[PDB]
Amino acid sequence: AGRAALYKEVYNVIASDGSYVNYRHMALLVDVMTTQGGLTSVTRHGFNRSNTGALMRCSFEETVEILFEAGASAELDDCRGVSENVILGQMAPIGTGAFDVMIDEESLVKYM
Amino acid sequence: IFVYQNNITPSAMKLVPSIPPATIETFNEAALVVNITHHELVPKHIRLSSDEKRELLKRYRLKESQLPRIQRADPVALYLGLKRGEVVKIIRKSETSGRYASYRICM
Amino acid sequence: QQYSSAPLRTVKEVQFGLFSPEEVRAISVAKIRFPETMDETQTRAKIGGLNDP
Amino acid sequence: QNAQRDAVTLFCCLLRSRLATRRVLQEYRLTKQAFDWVLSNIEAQFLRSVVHPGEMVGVLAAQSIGEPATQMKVTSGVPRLKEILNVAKNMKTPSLTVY
Amino acid sequence: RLVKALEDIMVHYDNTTRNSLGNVIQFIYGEDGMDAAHIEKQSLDTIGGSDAAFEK
Amino acid sequence: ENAATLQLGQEFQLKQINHQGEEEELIALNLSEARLVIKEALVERRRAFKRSQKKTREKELESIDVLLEQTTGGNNKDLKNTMQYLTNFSRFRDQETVGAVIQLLKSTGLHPFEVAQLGSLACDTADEAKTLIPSLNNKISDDELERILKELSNLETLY
Amino acid sequence: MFFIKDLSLNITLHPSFFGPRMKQYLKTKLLEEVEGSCTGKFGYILCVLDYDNIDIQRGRILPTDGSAEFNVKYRAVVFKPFKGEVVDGTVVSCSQHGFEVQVGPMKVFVTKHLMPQDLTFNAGSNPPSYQSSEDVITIKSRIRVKIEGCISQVSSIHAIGSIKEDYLGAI
Amino acid sequence: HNGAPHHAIEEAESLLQFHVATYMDNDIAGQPQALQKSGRPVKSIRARLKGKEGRIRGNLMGKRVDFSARTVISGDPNLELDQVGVPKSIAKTLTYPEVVTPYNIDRLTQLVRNGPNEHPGAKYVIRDSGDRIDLRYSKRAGDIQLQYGWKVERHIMDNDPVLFNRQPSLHKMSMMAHRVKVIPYSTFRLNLSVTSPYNADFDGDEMNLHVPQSEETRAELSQLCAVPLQIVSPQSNKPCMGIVQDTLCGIRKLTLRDTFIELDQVLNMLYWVPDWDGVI
Amino acid sequence: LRFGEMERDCMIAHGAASFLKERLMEASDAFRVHICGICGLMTVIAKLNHNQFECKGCDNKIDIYQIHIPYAAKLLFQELMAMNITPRLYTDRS
Amino acid sequence: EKAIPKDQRATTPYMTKYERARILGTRALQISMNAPVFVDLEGETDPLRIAMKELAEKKIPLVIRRYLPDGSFEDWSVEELIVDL
DNA sequence: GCTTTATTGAGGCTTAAGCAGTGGGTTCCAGGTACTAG
DNA sequence: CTAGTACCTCTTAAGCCTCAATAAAGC
Ligand SMILES: [Mg+2]
Ligand SMILES: [Zn+2]
Repeated sequence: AGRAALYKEVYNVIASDGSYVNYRHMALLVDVMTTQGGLTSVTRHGFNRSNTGALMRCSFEETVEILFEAGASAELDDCRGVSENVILGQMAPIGTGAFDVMIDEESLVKYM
Repeated sequence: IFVYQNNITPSAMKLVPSIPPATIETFNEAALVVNITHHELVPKHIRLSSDEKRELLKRYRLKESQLPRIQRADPVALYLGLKRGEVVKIIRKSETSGRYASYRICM
Repeated sequence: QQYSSAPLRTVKEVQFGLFSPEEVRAISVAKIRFPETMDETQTRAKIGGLNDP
Repeated sequence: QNAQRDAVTLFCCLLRSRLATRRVLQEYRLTKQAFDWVLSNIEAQFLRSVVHPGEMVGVLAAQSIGEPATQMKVTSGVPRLKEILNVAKNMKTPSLTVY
Repeated sequence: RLVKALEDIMVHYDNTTRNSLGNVIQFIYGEDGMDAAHIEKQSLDTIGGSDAAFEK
Repeated sequence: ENAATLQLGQEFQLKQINHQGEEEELIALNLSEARLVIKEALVERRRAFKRSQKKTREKELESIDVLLEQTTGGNNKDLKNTMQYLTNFSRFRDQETVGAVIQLLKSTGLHPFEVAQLGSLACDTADEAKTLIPSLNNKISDDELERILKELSNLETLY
Repeated sequence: MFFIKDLSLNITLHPSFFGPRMKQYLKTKLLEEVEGSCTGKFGYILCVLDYDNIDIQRGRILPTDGSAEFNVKYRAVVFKPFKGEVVDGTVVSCSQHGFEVQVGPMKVFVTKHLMPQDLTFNAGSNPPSYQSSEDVITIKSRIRVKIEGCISQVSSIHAIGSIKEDYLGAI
Repeated sequence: HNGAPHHAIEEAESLLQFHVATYMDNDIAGQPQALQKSGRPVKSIRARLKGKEGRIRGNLMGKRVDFSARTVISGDPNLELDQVGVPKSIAKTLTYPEVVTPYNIDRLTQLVRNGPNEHPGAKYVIRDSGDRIDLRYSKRAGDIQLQYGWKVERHIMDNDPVLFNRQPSLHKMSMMAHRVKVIPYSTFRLNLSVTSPYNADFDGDEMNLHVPQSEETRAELSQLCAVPLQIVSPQSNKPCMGIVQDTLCGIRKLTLRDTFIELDQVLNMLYWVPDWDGVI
Repeated sequence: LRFGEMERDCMIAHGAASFLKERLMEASDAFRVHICGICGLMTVIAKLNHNQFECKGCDNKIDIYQIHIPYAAKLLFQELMAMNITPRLYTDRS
Repeated sequence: EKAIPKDQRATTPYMTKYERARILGTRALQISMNAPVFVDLEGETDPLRIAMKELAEKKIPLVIRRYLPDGSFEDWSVEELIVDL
């Protein structure tokens, strides 16, 4: 019910000036703000307090405090986030980079 | 099921865990005056069995923590008495699609 | 920039554990004991100090 | 299978409403070949309309929610969006509606 | 703030929007799984119309 | 630390992983089996090269040397030295003998390293065998050890 | 010590070499690496078997570079000495500090202090040899010695041994 | 080592702790900040990682680019929707490392012979070893024979995809690929319609152009983010880019039932349409 | 020019991962750093001319892998090391 | 064990736009590096056009690894994929 | 019957956050004081 | 005598400690 009310309020405020936004975006926003047990506010005290990649939260406003917390807790980062790959300068698992391209040695012979 | 009129003293709250095998839930008279499920905003919540949970995890290939979380003190959870590690299916009506089915696991 | 024989492969995970003093000593090739960043005449860097070669 | 059927329930209702026998025969005069071509085109367009895997849904949603705010009794506009996004324990202009 | 919060959410080949941790935000992208661009405003005849109109 | 007290390293575990992920038991081989597998590999390499290009201590050594030179020859000089070391003081010259030896060692069910040493190293007395491998002291009965030792001695080829 | 195990090798190939023969070429590069390899981690690689049955996994394409990285898993036999083992070798050279013994692809050195009292070095013969009350040692001799220490080099392995227990030495 | 009174020892230890804390974190809440010898606070590692100026958001999330240009934009009705005008000077400065191939060996050799000064040319020829040789500094540029596997930094030519963006990238459609069209002027020129997705106003607005430096990047830009593909906006599932103000007024006036056109103007309008079938 | 965060997320939405990798690793500062397979620390002694690889922290001889990352990444890693924080770069998933 | 067999694949057989762009870019990069061409060239030199023609003729021998969030990967050949664009 | 407890909560103070990009014109080599070399 | 050289100098979100009441256990 809280998620539905939040979505309705978002739709009302967006449509107050007449602008139109597709329902899917609002649904995704409310879902991410409500994916946890409660409502995760979009602030440095909300989603930034989750257990996501340390570098991903580092890029937010809290930069060195999160690093100290990770060092104290020895947090492990799987580098599946966008920020981790961007910092590492590697193709992130995004769209083209989500998958990988290989070579078929059996089709090559017949295609030649 | 035990329902109180005004409030519950902390002594009863700490005594409730004294009986593991028997689960006791405390509800307020004011809270239960009007049924929450009858509200339009709240979707339809259906409890899922352990076998259903295992099948869902196998098909979607999810772990316990990957599923959406729901607070223990959530009014819906208290209404259904959901326990820890229990998955509940939520069927909702939306404008973009006729219905949508999600799942929530208590934390 | 320069040919290297080491295998090339992107990083997949990054642990953020603490840096032990023993590991610091083991990896610290040199020692710093001279506050001056340069030697006399400002020609050579202080040996065993800041900006050591 | 149940999830797939549930997802396309609205589109199935749309097809039944539009591809009705009365409409196809009374409102429309499609033939066998024309009807088959229509079915094939509808199927192809629906398959193309499927969400492309790997698309950054989150970033698109963020941009779509942020652009109207930049373009733009009871609090509304940017302050209302900021309050909604934040926890907003205290309400500047709380309201309630009862029918 | 919105970009930072939604940066890690992506739709996978299973048609589920998941973040870096893998938590499923939505089992179906927008409850439909269709592409946002292809969506368009269309009228439903079943919802409208009277009983006599629906019958005829 | 690696020693003879079965304190193998982090990688020399009793179990090994397979290309398909299946777990198998470590398998060892003796000098004769090593020579046999090396010869089979050389024959396979020679056959591969041929198909790709198409479209008594005095004679065997020369054949082995020329075969090594023809394929995988000149890349490294250590291969020839290892081949000479294996061939000069080998024990079994027939595939049947090594097959029987490995089949008999299979029934024992001991550690692959221990059975490999027993089939390769030569012993004549129980005390000598025990002092050779003190770790494998209270594992094999004296009668069984003597029987396997005499069987191995009898199976030795007469060159 | 004569152990057969599965090894995975990553090989980089330029996209220009993409014809049908590339496989063979790849195999050639495999033959130029496994042969002669000597790493402390995996020890010394002796041989690779089942050449025709070698299976190559699908190549990996770099995100930006056109090179293809193939991970090939192959069964190979390798040799690695262990402390306390006894092995037989042939004397290759003589010196005042001792005589080096070539065993397989490796060398073994015997400490002078750990030699029999009867055994004594002698330079009266060309080349210098060792004389014992009941044994004779020369350049061309099969000597069985116990290995007590192992040293790992970049591309070599050395052993330090001694001959004190009975039944050791010339055989 | 010279006797420990235990009184000054505490002061020395506190001073050392303060210095270490300032080095690791110059800004400590409710404590004095160490002052550098000069008239500025001492910069610490924690300060070096704080935000915009920090390495996290100053050098990792957003970092400077080598191959790129920035300059004013001007309207151009005579340019295609996906075609963007580019100054000749910017085109000469910006280069693409095209690898030498037999298919275009002659074209690359001609470009090298032209030289960096001439716009249809190149400024560098990367050899197989990787060393770069400058053409302007070398007087024997025409004597260099290209070989397969080498790379040449050729000036951007026509039909060369390049990303165009404006600094306030509020929405997704603020950065789109355009086909380069070399023009003899110092101002970027883009289609009238693409102003709407960019929110361009031509009142001195400055935009940025980024040139891809690899085949992968070119293919991704052409196939993923292309203006023709960006016409439909997922934000409102409707075309964000459409007709422009003056064009809208002109088309409205043309469509009026009382509007009639002479034969000459009709023929000219028919000819203007490049894809006109040919039948009047 | 500066590749802003807004442009970064816009390109992420576009899905051009290759473009972003090239922009942040080729068109920008580019460095190649060596890391051990056990300690995962950039402090590895690598003489390319002599082709000699050895890390003082861990008693290893040949366990070194090369990774291409922006100079800013290694600068941040060194700064964290100064704060007794060690980003252990590993090429495999545990 | 993570690898899924060729059959029983839940991914969409139809080609995705991101996959098409990646395949075209990889083919163009390979061709630019003097890679073999499986389709006769009729006076064409642009690598992108050659890659598009090969994709149309399904002569591209590349592969696509559909990676599930858990880690399992499914292999798909370019020939079997359907290009709706 | 009285005394001493664990608990509940409620605010002061505190430490944090604070659109993106880019063009330009000015200023710092810091002040005094004592000790010592030519 | 004279001049180097260095040494001193506006609007919210979470944590925590500090306050005022309250039912039970000791005795
Ligand atoms: Mg303007
Ligand atoms: Zn190391």
